[PDB]
Amino acid sequence: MVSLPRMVYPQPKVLTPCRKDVLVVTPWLAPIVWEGTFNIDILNEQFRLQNTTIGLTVFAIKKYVAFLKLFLETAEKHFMVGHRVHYYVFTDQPAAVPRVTLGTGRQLSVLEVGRMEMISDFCERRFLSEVDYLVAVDVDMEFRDHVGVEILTPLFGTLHPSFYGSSREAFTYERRPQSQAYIPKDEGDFYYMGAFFGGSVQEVQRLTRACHQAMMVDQANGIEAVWHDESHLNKYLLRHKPTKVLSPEYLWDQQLLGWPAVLRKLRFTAVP
Amino acid sequence: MVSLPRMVYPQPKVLTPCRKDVLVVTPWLAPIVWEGTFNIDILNEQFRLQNTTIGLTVFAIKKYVAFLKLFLETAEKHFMVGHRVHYYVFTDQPAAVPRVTLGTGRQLSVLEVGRMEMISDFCERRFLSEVDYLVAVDVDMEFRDHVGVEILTPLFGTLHPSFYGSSREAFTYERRPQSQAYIPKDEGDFYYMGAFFGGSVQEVQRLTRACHQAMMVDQANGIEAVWHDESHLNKYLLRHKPTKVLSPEYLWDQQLLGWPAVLRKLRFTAVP
Repeated sequence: MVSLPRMVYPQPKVLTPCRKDVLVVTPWLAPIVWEGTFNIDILNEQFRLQNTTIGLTVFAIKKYVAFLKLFLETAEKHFMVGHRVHYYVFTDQPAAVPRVTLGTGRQLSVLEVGRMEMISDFCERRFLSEVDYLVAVDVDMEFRDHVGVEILTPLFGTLHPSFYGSSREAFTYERRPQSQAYIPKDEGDFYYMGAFFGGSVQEVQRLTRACHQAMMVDQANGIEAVWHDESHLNKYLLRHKPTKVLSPEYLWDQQLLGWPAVLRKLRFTAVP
Repeated sequence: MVSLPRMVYPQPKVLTPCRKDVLVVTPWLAPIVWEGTFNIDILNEQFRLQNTTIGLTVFAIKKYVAFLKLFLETAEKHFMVGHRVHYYVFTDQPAAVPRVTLGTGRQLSVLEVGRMEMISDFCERRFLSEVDYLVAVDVDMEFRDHVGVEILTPLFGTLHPSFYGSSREAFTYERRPQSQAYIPKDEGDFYYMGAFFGGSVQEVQRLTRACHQAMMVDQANGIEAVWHDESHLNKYLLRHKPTKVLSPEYLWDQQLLGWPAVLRKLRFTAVP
């Protein structure tokens, strides 16, 4: 709504593509986010002028509480820096949550538990009032480079690092027709990983509510989808196309997959 | 909101870009629409499921009423075919509007006049109720190929065919600091043409209301911007970035500019 200020930056040239090596837009005209496709300064302005608050939801259960210190400390270094961030840590051990020092405008809530349910059901009203966007990630990860407002959009998925070069026949979708998550062999755009997705609060409540109900249906029929909540996420994102797709720069494992030349940055990676 | 049906189409491959010759995304992550970037079948489904109505506004004044027959007849062949379309023809000669036969779900209103004002002021309430998107074009044009729902977005501009290969210093922006349309030599992404823009009703009313007020201010100071309403449009789109940019496939003149290889389709062109 509100007008951008004067800014100086390099002229985008229509006859010089920045990336020639990768697909940067999906067939339904959603950006695929790769280094070199965005000007972070333009994007930071747009989102700052809107006073954007980003929620990051993370689950730290049993032994996984050991990963929170490095998770949060690297998040403070690299995640949405300059913007308002609210961390929601779902844990069974509230007293084992490390004391991490947070930048200004950043806050942390510890929520005790006894996942798709948790985001959609219990914390329905709360998320609606406190944040503009919600991002859900796994805790056994660390930020290594910039992850910012370029990712933000009504609904996004992230390309699974094992499958970005594969044919759809190789994707590990649910292949049993009796599951709600069933996808035939001739369907599918991408294989999305369940460890990094988000969007606006409304699109995430919708997504998690849909996956939760479909998992309940599978449960009544005594069937469990091959990759659990990831299988249902892939089904949802097939039928409701994400408005941005994150490249595997946003979800990598260097130990297992090295560092191919297509990745100019490794932003968010598995912990040894 | 509503779910897409099963569809069969070629798998988008992340490591095979479709266009390597042109920029297909802006630095603020808006698609630039070129042939080969979109799957029209996916897009037609998304927009049909929403029951989308598109308004096309056109001004046919004095001698320009001579262009309406070819304009409307080629529009019936190529513009948003399969979707609900409402033409609004603003004219000083209602009786000279040709009788053109329209496809099902398509309608035409003739509105008498004595442009940025007309779209923003008089027809404020009307457009809000009747259509989801509004597109404004010049009448001295004809459709030669597909122009469809790929263009639709909250706010779009179109690249001026004379300037898509130019540096920003060459753009014919308003350069006098006394004009509201003033853009310094080191600012500017693109030169947008005033003959083809649109978006959702709300974003267009906003845009035309802003340009109208800025033109009134220039008028009080006895200044008229070098390219009139186009100068102000460029200023608005500098400060409020469009969410899609149309390539010069959507606005060409073959007589003046030929047919370079970058253009795989000429969709909407000047009349000899």
